[PDB]
Amino acid sequence: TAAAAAEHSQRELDTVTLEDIKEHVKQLEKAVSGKEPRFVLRALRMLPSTSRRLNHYVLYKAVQGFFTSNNATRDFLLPFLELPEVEAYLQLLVVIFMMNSKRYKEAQKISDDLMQKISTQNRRALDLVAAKCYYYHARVYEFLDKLDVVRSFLHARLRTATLRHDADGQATLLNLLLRNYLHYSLYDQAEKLVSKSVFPEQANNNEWARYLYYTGRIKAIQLEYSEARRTMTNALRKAPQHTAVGFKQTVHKLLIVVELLLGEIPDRLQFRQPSLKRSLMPYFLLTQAVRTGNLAKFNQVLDQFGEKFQADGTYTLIIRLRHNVIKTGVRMISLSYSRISLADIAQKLQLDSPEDAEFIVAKAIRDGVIEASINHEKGYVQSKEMIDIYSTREPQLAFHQRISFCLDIHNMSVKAMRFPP
Amino acid sequence: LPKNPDLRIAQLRFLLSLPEHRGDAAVRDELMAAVRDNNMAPYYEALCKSLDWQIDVDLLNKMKKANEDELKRLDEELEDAEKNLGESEIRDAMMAKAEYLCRIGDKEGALTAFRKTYDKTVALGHRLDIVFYLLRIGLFYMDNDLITRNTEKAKSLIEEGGDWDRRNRLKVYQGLYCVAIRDFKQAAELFLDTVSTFTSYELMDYKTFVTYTVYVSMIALERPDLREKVIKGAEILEVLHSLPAVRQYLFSLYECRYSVFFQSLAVVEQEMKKDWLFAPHYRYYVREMRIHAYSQLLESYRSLTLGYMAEAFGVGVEFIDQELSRFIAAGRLHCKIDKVNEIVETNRPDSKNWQYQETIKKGDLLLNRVQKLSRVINM
Amino acid sequence: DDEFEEFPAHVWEDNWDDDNVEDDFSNQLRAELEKH
Amino acid sequence: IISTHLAKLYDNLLEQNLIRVIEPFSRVQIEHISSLIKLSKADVERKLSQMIL
Repeated sequence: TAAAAAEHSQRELDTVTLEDIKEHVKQLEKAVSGKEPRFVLRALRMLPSTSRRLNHYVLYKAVQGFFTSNNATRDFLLPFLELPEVEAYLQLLVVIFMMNSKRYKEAQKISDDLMQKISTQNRRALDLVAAKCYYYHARVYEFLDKLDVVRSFLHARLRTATLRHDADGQATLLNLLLRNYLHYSLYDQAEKLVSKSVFPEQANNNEWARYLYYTGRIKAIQLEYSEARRTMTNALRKAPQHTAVGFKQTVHKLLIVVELLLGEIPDRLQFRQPSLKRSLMPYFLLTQAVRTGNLAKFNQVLDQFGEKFQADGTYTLIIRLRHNVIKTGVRMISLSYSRISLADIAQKLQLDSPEDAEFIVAKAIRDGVIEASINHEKGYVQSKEMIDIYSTREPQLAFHQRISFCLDIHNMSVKAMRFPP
Repeated sequence: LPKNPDLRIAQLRFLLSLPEHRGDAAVRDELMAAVRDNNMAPYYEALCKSLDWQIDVDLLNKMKKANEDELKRLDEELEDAEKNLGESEIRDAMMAKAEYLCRIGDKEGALTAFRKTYDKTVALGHRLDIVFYLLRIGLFYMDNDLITRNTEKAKSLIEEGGDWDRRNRLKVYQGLYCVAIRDFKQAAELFLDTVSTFTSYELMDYKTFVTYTVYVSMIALERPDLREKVIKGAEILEVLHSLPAVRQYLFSLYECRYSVFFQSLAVVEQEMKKDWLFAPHYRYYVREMRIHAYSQLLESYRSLTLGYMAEAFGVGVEFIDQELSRFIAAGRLHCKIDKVNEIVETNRPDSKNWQYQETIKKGDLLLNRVQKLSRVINM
Repeated sequence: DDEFEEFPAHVWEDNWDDDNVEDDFSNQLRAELEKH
Repeated sequence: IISTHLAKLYDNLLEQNLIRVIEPFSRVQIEHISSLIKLSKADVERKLSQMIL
């Protein structure tokens, strides 16, 4: 019986998974009983693995055997499957399983039950699993494709989680609401919210990644290209290494666009990467066209790969591109010259007249993308007299930032040092 | 070691698979002569498929029959060895069979036979010989995966016990692969370490090896190391006496004769486009050597006029201006042009300024790592 | 660790300057010497 | 066997003369160095560039 042997091995793995769930529940109970209003993060670190390894028979047997404390809410799980914290964690697992099964109707009903239960039970150590539940509520309503009541619900939950001085829930709710705004392109709303809200300075590195990505997107569409570029570079540095391929691809795409807008040329290592070559190929063509400075190749690339540009969302950025494409030309010219004349700039950029070249370069000076001077008495753009930048306060300022950062890290480490008895 | 396959075969095939050189008929005569001599019916079929050639059935049938008879008799001898002789001769039978498969051009069959022979054999020297045959097949067919796997296998065997001769042959193979994959620094190291004791005549004659060493050394070595190990190299000068153009190239660079240097670099570009191992490196190599020449000229100047640069390099002023602008924009030269009054200022960074910038870069990297670790652990 | 599933998903260190399309350096230098 | 050695001797003598003549200076005209050394401006400049490199 090959099928019976496979089922036997699967059920052995199932018993192992039940043992893992038992260990996680024990960790939760240690968290609630003992001090250190923590260790739920340990319980939840393996949450992706548990969700991946969950099975219909496993969850059915689990719902039959567990929830023995009290209450008959097991009837909200058993028909769909054929304590303070344990119910929340097990129910989070169950709703994740309904997600994996794609049964969004019961998924959303049970999720609303989760939200009513969390509102009823105002607990702090529970608030972490509450934040994960909020994340999965946003995910289920996204799959349902409503994301309308999501705004108000997560927004009130954010109000609760900021009135209670939380960090994890604050970050999660803020990220979810920013994504809700972006989904419908409510960029003004998201900008106002970000301006008037303070992202918790101690939140999960992944929440930092998401928040930095969204803030960079807001800034890019708001025409703060340097701010968006630095923010998304920080986001990319924060994002995980051997995972989150989709998040990395999105960040790379929009950061490539934003850097081209700044007038720079993205690194070729991006496009060469094994995980990003196929996805970024349209942007590789775009970068090639802009660097070559040819409007014809730029336009043909745009026409060929408009579809992916709808899917990602860059068109406003991809025309601000053309703008910063002529800007890229002038920036390269100013990067490899010191006293070039206006006629020479015009000829090199294929502009129409030295008058037009003069306008372009003067505006580039204004925007500070070449950071030079100009002189139309003799019709030549002078560059700033480069100064020996070590007998000045820039090294002091850089070393001051780095010294303060190192001092802060040492203080954080020596504070986090704990002695458990 | 034996020529199996003669990499000259791959050289001819690649050189033939190029525009403006197809059907010169000298390359075709040479390749057909070799193919007929070694009875490469399968490789002939592959070449016909690749280049869309008029297949000569009359001679193709003869080659097929010769190869089939050879294979059958080798297999019969192998079976006889199994039935009567012991492992010591069964190994030789399999080994000869695999050699013949390589000679004809049966790639996959040859690899399978060599894997079987490697599994059977226990002698360390014969294991090395098998690994070297696999490496030569890998070089011939430019299968980077097989080449690297067998390079690691050879290194592991040498660590598990080897000898100087196989060490040098493996060094030449590693250098050839590095030249193939554009690792000119390691290629220079290996080639210069094995220049005085070149034994691998199956890959290329000593003159070709010395030309490769000169090219790779010029593109990879600084001026002091170049003078110590190439310009003052006994065994390189001895061959450069026979090679008058490679010598002119190398010494035009060394003695700061730049017009002659660009002439020699153009001829090198043509030669090394025609070449099969360097073929996907001629644009990059020419670009890097031009950058090296420009940096070398500007290394002893604080303000060099474009007229003087153009006269020194034997080119126009627009040419030098365009090249300098391109390389400065790419960040490969420490110089800023000034076109209203044509002058090339030299903005090389002071020692302390360079040290400060390096400290900033390395500290930024290390601080990012420290931040990531601290945020991973504090929670 | 965490996975951002909420977002759907030449051995060489090649360089940008390698992609440029221009005549062979031999041709460029030949034309330069020819006109000068 | 003698031409190469005399060429080396000449180059070393030129280097020594350039060092000697340039010692009492901080910013010199190549024309003046050539006048002091009794050579041509181009040759002295090429030797100076080689020495600097």
